[PDB]
Amino acid sequence: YRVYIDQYAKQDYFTVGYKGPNEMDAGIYYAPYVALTPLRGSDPKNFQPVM
Amino acid sequence: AEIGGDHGYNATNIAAGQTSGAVTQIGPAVMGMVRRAIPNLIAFDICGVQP
Repeated sequence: YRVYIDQYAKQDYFTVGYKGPNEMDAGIYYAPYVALTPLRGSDPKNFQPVM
Repeated sequence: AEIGGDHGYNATNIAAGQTSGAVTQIGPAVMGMVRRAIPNLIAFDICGVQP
C-alpha cells in the first residue's frame, strides 16, 4: 500500500482505493485543461498592476 | 465582448455540443474507452485432464 496522510482530516478515518498502471483505470479522473494561466494588467487611472 | 459561454452541465447539451455562448462546440473530445476486465481461469490442474 502507498499510505498517504490527509492532514486536514476532520475526525478520523482510513480510505482504501485502487490505482492501476493505466490512466483510464482510476476511479476518479482529474483532467487539467487550462493550467495556471497568468493574467496581468494595469489600471491606466493609477498605473498600478493587477495580477 | 463576445462571451464564450458555458454548457448547461446537462449531459444532453454536453454531448450535442450546445453552449450558451457565442461559439458552439463540435463535440465532447475523447478521453478514452473503458472496457470490463476479462476474468482469469482456475485452470484444470485441480482435476485430471486425460484429453
